[PDB]
Amino acid sequence: ELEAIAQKFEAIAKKFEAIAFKFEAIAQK
Amino acid sequence: ELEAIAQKFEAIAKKFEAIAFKFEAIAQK
Amino acid sequence: ELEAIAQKFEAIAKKFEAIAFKFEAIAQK
Amino acid sequence: ELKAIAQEFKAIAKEFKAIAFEFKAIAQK
Amino acid sequence: ELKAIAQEFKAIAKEFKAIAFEFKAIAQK
Amino acid sequence: ELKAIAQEFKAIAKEFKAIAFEFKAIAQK
Repeated sequence: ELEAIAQKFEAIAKKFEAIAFKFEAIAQK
Repeated sequence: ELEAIAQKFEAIAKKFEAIAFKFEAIAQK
Repeated sequence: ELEAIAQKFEAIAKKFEAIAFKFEAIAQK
Repeated sequence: ELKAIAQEFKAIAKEFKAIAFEFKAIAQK
Repeated sequence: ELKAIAQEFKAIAKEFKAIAFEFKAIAQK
Repeated sequence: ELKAIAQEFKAIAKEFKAIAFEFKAIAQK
């Protein structure tokens, strides 16, 4: 379960990075 | 503690869903 | 590891609060 | 971009629910 | 919507602090 | 503000990766 919890936290990390790039795109205009 | 940690992660999930719907509302305009 | 996990969750909490204040600034206009 | 950000937050919410599930399984030993 | 999104992130930050608290309690056995 | 929000989400993503790392270390006993 602990390894599955780590895997999903890394997937969550990737998604927040994806969100970041979206905000950069809006900031660009 | 583990059950309390799961409960709060589910509450966090609900809040991110609430945020999502807000962004959809801004996207609608 | 558990204390390090708590520390980082508190650091994450601070960052979401920082994000919040940024959205308030955009909302102000 | 805004709608895409909304979709990511929904997917983030789902990862946290799955995380909560794992912690529950750990609560059952 | 923007201010409401800010409020949710604040509430999210608080859930993570409470999560950190639980992990600390687990660190004390 | 938008770019700054993007930066915070990137830093948030990194905290979650470090959290995942800690859980992995707990998986090794």
